[PDB]
Amino acid sequence: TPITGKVTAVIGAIVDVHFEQSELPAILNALEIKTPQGKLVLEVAQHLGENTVRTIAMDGTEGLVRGEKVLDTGGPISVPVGRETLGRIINVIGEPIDERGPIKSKLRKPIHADPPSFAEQSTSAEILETGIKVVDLLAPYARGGKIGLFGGAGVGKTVFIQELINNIAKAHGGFSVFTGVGERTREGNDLYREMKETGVINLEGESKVALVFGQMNEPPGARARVALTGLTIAEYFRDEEGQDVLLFIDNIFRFTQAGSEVSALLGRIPSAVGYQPTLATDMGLLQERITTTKKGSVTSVQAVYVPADDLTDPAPATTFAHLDATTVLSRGISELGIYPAVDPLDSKSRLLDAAVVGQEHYDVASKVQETLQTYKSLQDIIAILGMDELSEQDKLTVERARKIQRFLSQPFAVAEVFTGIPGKLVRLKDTVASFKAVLEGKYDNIPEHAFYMVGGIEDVVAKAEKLAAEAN
Amino acid sequence: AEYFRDEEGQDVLLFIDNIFRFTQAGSEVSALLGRIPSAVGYQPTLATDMGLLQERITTTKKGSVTSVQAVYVPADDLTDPAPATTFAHLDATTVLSRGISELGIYPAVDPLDSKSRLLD
Amino acid sequence: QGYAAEISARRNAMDNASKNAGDMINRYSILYNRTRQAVITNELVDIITGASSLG
Amino acid sequence: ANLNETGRVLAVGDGIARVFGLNNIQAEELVEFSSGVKGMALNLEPGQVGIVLFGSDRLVKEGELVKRTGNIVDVPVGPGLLGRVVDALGNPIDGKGPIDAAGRSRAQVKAPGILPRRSVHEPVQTGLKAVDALVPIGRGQRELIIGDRQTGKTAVALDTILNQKRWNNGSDESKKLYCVYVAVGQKRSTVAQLVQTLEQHDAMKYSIIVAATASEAAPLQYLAPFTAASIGEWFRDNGKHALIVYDDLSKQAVAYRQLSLLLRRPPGREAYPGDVFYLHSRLLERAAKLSEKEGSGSLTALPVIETQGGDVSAYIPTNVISITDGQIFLEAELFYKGIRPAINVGLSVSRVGSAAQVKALKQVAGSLKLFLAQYREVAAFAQFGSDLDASTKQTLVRGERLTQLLKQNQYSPLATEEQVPLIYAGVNGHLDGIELSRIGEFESSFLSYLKSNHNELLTEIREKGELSKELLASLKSATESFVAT
Amino acid sequence: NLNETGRVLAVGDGIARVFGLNNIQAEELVEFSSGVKGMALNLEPGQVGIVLFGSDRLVKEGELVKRTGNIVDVPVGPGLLGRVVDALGNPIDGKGPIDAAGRSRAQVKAPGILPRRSVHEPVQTGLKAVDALVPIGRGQRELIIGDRQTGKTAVALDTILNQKRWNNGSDESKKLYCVYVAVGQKRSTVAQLVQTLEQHDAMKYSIIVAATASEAAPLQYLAPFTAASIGEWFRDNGKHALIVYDDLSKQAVAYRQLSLLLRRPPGREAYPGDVFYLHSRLLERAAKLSEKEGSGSLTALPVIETQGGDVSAYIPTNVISITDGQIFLEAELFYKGIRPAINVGLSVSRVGSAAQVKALKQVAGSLKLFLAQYREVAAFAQFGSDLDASTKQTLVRGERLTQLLKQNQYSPLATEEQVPLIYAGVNGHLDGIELSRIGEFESSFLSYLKSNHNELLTEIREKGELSKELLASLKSATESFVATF
Amino acid sequence: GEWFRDNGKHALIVYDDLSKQAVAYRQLSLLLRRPPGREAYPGDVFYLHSRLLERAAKLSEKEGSGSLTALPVIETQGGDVSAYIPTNVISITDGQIFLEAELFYKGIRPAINVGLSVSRVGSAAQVK
Ligand SMILES: Nc1ncnc2c1ncn2[C@@H]1O[C@H](COP(=O)(O)OP(=O)(O)OP(=O)(O)O)[C@@H](O)[C@H]1O
Ligand SMILES: Nc1ncnc2c1ncn2[C@@H]1O[C@H](COP(=O)(O)OP(=O)(O)OP(=O)(O)O)[C@@H](O)[C@H]1O
Ligand SMILES: Nc1ncnc2c1ncn2[C@@H]1O[C@H](COP(=O)(O)OP(=O)(O)O)[C@@H](O)[C@H]1O
Ligand SMILES: [Mg+2]
Ligand SMILES: [Mg+2]
Ligand SMILES: [Mg+2]
Repeated sequence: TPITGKVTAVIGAIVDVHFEQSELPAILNALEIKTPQGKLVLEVAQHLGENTVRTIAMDGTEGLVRGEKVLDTGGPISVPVGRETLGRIINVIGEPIDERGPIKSKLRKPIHADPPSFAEQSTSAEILETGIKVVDLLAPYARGGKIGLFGGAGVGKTVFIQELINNIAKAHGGFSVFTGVGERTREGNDLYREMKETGVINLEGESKVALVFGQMNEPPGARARVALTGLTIAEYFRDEEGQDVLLFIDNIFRFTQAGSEVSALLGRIPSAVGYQPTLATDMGLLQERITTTKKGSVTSVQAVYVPADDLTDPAPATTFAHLDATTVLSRGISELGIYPAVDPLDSKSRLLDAAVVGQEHYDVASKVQETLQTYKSLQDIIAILGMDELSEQDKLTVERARKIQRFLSQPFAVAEVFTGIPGKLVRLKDTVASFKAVLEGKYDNIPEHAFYMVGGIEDVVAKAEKLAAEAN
Repeated sequence: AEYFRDEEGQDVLLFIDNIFRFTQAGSEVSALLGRIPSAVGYQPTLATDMGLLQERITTTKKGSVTSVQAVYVPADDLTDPAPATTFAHLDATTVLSRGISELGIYPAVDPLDSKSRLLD
Repeated sequence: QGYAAEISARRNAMDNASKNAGDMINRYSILYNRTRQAVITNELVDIITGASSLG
Repeated sequence: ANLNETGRVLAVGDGIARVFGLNNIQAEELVEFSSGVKGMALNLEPGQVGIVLFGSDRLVKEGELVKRTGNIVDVPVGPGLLGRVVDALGNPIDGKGPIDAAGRSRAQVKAPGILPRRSVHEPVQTGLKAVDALVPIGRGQRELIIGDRQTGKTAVALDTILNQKRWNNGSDESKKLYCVYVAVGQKRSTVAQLVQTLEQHDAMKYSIIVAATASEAAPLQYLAPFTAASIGEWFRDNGKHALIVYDDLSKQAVAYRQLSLLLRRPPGREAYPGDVFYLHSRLLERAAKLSEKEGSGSLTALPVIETQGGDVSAYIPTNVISITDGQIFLEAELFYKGIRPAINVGLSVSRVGSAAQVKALKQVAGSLKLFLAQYREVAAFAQFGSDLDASTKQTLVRGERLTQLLKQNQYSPLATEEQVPLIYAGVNGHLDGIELSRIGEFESSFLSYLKSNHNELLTEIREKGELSKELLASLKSATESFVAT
Repeated sequence: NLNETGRVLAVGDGIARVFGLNNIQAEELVEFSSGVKGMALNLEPGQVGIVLFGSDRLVKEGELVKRTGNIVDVPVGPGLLGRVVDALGNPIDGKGPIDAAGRSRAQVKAPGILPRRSVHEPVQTGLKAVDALVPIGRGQRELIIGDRQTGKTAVALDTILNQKRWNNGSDESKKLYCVYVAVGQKRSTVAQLVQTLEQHDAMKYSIIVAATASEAAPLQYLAPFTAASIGEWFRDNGKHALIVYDDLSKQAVAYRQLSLLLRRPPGREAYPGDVFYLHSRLLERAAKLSEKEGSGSLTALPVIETQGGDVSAYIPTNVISITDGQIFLEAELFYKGIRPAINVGLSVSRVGSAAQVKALKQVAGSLKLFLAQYREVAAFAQFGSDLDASTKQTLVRGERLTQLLKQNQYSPLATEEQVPLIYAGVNGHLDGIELSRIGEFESSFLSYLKSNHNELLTEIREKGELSKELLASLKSATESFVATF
Repeated sequence: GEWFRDNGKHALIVYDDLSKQAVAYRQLSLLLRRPPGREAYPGDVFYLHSRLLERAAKLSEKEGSGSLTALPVIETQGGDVSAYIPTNVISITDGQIFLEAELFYKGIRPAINVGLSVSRVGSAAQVK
């Protein structure tokens, strides 16, 4: 006999369900409601008491009538897992949304699951070459590690990832899981085109990556669970298959944003800034599941949104602690025309150590920072007085610094439609020698413009020569 | 004023001094009612109230009403809601500087600050 | 003669400095507003949250 | 006394009403009171129901009668709305007789799925050179228009509408682009005069106007964008192209934060509720390019946001930027220096422009955006008076010429064919030699030179829309020869 | 019936309102039918508020509840050494049951006013910048405040590593056991930290308490208190302990969560009124005991996380007021090359020289005062004016002293190696050496003494002071080396 | 003081200080659970001082020519005249005698900032 109930209240994405029977479904369970359009899935949140429960809608609640019959599922929202998900677009609920038939999977695990034991934790210090100068030189990413891409609106968080997928997903060899949380529905479609053209996802053939979407257009309940859906699929290939997986998430912020919309209706006392009291935990349970274990390795590239360009915001500020590498983009750098707008100062990693990237690499990097730092500390003076007031030693460091900054920029193959310049992939080996050569003062004759949007160090001298013929 | 606009159809002038205390008034009223305070402390309903006064002042087919209301800038800040909202309806501004009347110029209207949205 | 050339340059130096520093003031003065308003709205939120406490 | 389709008012105030009854009502369902005022069941509780008031609470008395509509709030949609001015409900406010609607659509529609979509690739000439060169707009794109008070935010959207007349009067359909302006929180006169300008330019024939004045209740301003959206969605599904402009969304959120605060909701940043994002989110998503199976229709949106003191770091602004596919900031400073439109290339952006830009412009304008970005950095760094080298000085001379070339008067839309030539000269440097005060007269004199002489080039770029390796040479020899004289 | 049992009325968000339990105590441990334990914080006639240590998807309305009859306590004793336990004190490293000698409560009264001793015992941190400027003392609590990614943990970590110099010894009164308390950190990090301790054979005298973010809020809240009881143990048995909290900033966030959820009115920024009392009754628990008590002691190194360098914040100010000084760490100094980036200007020690080593006390007397003059001269030479002999002399030395203080992580330096370096600095033997030379100079000079003048190092070590004779030899050993090369 | 005013005389009343008064009133209002406004001051706080200062004036010849002068004292927090309470008072009064600690230290005592100190009545009430 199926357990059945009736609706008692419907406020926004929050519906209160009541059960006549004395058996109530636990928390985190699913529910379904019959509609002309299809079926509406609910998720238990808390037991208000009096055989009444509070649940979170997974889709629009328009049309719901009080006292309507509600059927119980008997288990937390589950989603198909296995190689059968690859080359298929799965919804937050766990159903195909690409119109290509149902995912005939072997097993179906729930989106809710407990984080790996402390004893199961495995640490690694292996470098991961991306080809990005400002990264492989300053804050290199680690294999099966956690990646974070902070930044305000329109700084370059996705475009940054797209490049990472154009350079790692291809020569990877394992599986990939892309999950768009609260993002432009359009970017998902164009992303689908790319996977097909590149051949990563072949309809007739096989694929190397699974697509899970909980776009912003979708209500808060979905924007809250989608992240869990995508993660369940990837933790499968981790333990069950024990194979390297690349977990791409964008954007992870929507996870807490979507939860702060309902926290109010749930009857929780708003913490400072409006965010729900349990920000640290929820965000905790998520990040703790996205990690490498003794069964498999997973490299996660999570993009984080920065509200009003404020890094002190509780949302992003609680994200840094869950990352082995942090690459922050300041809109103050992108506006300069410098891309990617990586901020060398704020950017940190755990691999920035001489016992890993080498002694020389450590020294060259440090010198670059100091130089950039000294330019920043005199910035106040520059706007007021100028360089005329700067000392001989200081004035030389500025120019050199400004040369290093411009050099940080790098043409992106994915962003060629913006820069009009063909992509430039630079190896870690050449990048180090490059800056080191600039520090030694072997290119103080070359104009700064020749460092702007340049790939290889050879291309600098090449571009410098081209500017001689253009001078009239 | 609207009476002489719709009845006698005249170009009546309505003087309000000062549009600022009108917003402050609302803020105290909405405060006592229990309504939750918006940004900067002003009332949420501020946006609608302002319109329930400015919109009523317009030129109809019968007559017209020109409003000449003073403006006070809270803490010399134009980012503030009250001023921000007020300027959204203003069409012209006649500034009166001390340095203008100081030169023996009457009225003390400042040519540089005085601007209009019908200067084309 | 080369003294008359220093005063002339120094008179230009401090002219642009007052213009940049001066114009810099009209920029931070705006940040002083948004930051003033932020403190007034934030302090107000705790007052409302402490009173909206029910069961 | 049927407590199933009708109920009694228990209390009223703050623009909310708690009615007792209506056990068979749907969530967010339209309703009507004894006075005739329309409401909406925004929330359902056991023993009572929350209804928002679309009119003044004066008309709502305690203890009145409340009937339900039985259908969610919807607005008349069809081709008969063209040339007609309506409000948030879809009723005529111009007085030209009732609206001829083909159908009725929900006020709250869900955005098209991920599968029934395609990347934008159809250019949308705005008439503005600086625009369709740096940050072009395509059929299905969502270009934001952010800027401070009186900066020319609508001036860019308005000219776009008037430039569409060049294709709306044609025979072909896929070339025509319908327009749907949305005015919320604005003045009566401001909209009335806005309409008049459309009639003078004879652009009202292909344009629909939706009104949500400030005098009108907040909720009207809240539902105005959503309904107005459904009006244009119609053209999309029929395989046609539409263009909707919100002016402005920033006020809406303010109107919504009102009902948000009145209903007692925990305040967020700047007193805006946490669900403020889902507001503009759900609205913009409904603007994209459908697949060929759907009808190859599209819906381009132009949301407008007003900032304070040139602060793009604000809350509302950033929330929109994280949804739209590029922004066109309008700094006030540049607006006073004459530089109009005051487009700040530094913050301007186009996430899908080159993809939906004419190849004729992609060739002549290469790395023009990045150059300008770096231009302001070296220009504002040499404004101290200090002496620089030849490298920085050379880039400083060419930057100034391009900046002045981007300038353009209002109500003066130029054909793509006319824009291509101007950009070419700027990058090459032919303008560099030219005096700075002669850049303006030069543009008007250069166009006449092509029409009077090399007209063939204009006709080629028009149809083809791309510059071959041969036409590229014929063009160079034609400009160089003019620069000398 | 219900005196020892109760039925759950509601449950969610880790909170459970159980009905009954009219003989349960305040802050008493309880057990549900599911197996999950809980803690009672709110005692009311109607119901009892309980917080869950685990997920709440297991508790349901009408479930049975049982009481423990005892206040939440944790196992204590030497057994824990080298083991990694959780809030409650259970093993999480997987190496057998915790063999404890006794069990002490979470909340313990701070030591008496009578049973105290003035701090006189040093705490070799191995960090020159620290042991020279802001010395640590057995019985005090030295704060480590700073922004994210600066080097807060570093300072603490190196300290534990430095203790290997005495813990491998036979003497007890000299050793110093270490208690790391991870709170809010991810299991990934904790795992790597414990890995590093083992790589230095520092895990044998180290106890770790894990309260990762994923765990329930009440665990993160209780973690520090239980962890303190663990360390207090040594303090009572006449041994020395060193506990490090990392970080109390997260703990308050956690404790804030229980309050809000238990529907307890918030103070400022949602933190509970008694948020101060959260850290006050924690830090006071560490202090130096009387000779009658055992001469035992407990040192504390609380860690705080500021935002944007704002020390004027709510939580940080609360702790700065309690701690016996603070080691401020600035991000900006880190890039400049000052590592660890300890801002002397703001970092102080209230115990002062009392805690510092006597030997090192002589060689650096007004050194901190001198570094103050350096920043005074360094800022004034910004003007770009020439400097006389005085202002340049101190500028030369002050610039090198700052370079001498720079020390690499994971590289603790004994006392016998710090004294010599500081000696050659405060005097002026480095003035005549290039800045990029100070680097290798340190290593070279040390290798020099360990080979030739090793007798002196042995006297400084044992004596711990400088005699009239030891200065003579030490003087000549320095000058002789300067002449070399 | 009004007594003197009504009977046709002259009375000077100095409120030292209104700042403390508002704090007291705020306390009552909060304890009584009335809506809290900016800085925890109820909406009627302005109605308080406005209904106090307006009591002092200059009666006409027919009324008795009596008069009541008011010198209210407000304590700012670091020169912040932009605060709530001060803004209310400054808006109602007819001039300020702004005082700065700095001017005090120099020696200028009483430290009356001529630049800010103003009087709307001015010469109207000053000996020729
Ligand atoms: N390219 C231009 N050249 C000269 N003047 C212009 C140009 N663009 C706009 N303007 C002028 O700026 C004035 C302000 O109107 P406009 O609508 O452009 O400002 P706005 O920022 O859109 O205001 P709102 O956002 O409130 O509608 C117009 O009346 C117009 O005359
Ligand atoms: N003495 C040092 N010299 C050079 N680098 C250091 C030193 N100490 C720490 N670092 C570097 O700083 C980075 C972060 O250091 P640390 O772990 O001390 O910061 P933290 O205060 O713990 O920040 P969080 O609390 O977020 O972990 C590490 O990558 C490390 O390599
Ligand atoms: N490597 C890059 N080079 C140049 N521009 C970039 C780069 N990365 C991002 N951008 C800019 O960002 C815009 C797209 O924004 P996006 O990266 O999607 O921002 P978000 O992080 O908000 O998704 C493009 O118009 C592009 O100019
Ligand atoms: Mg993005
Ligand atoms: Mg506009
Ligand atoms: Mg740390």
